[PDB]
Amino acid sequence: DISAKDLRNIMYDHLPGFGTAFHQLVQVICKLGKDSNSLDIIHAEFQASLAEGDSPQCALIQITKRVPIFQDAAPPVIHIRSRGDIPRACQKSLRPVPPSPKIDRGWVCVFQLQDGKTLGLKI
Ligand SMILES: Cc1ccc(N2C(=O)C(O)=C(C(=O)c3ccccc3)[C@@H]2c2cc(Br)cs2)cc1C(=O)O
Repeated sequence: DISAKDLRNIMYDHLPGFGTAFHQLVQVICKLGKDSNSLDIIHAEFQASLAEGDSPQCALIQITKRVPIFQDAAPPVIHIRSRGDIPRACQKSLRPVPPSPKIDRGWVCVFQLQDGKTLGLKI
């Protein structure tokens, strides 16, 4: 049975660069997937999408649209100390949080900084 660490590694092995917004999306898909016992269907959708010729980036997005735990779901909140805890390759993807962010519309997560600042990571 696939673990969350295993799934993260499989997905990472298909992504170019490191610490990009897509890497963070893998983290969120894996966390939310573990918590909803859905790692197997997520892995299956990921592989099916690649097998059809989709880019791995499109495969990750398709998961947010096809797997029901992500459908019309709010992005998870992740508490951090400062913007420095976010990878360099994510920095330009950080945005002010809109009123009703949804994962399946590209809002991967919401970082909540110690001093109260809040930033959404957008794909
Ligand atoms: C199954 C799983 C997947 C990923 C993680 N994460 C980590 O251990 C971790 O460090 C995660 C991050 O994405 C992260 C990114 C930047 C700064 C801090 C955390 C990341 C998180 C995803 C979400 Br949604 C909340 S934390 C944790 C778990 C877990 O079981 O604790």
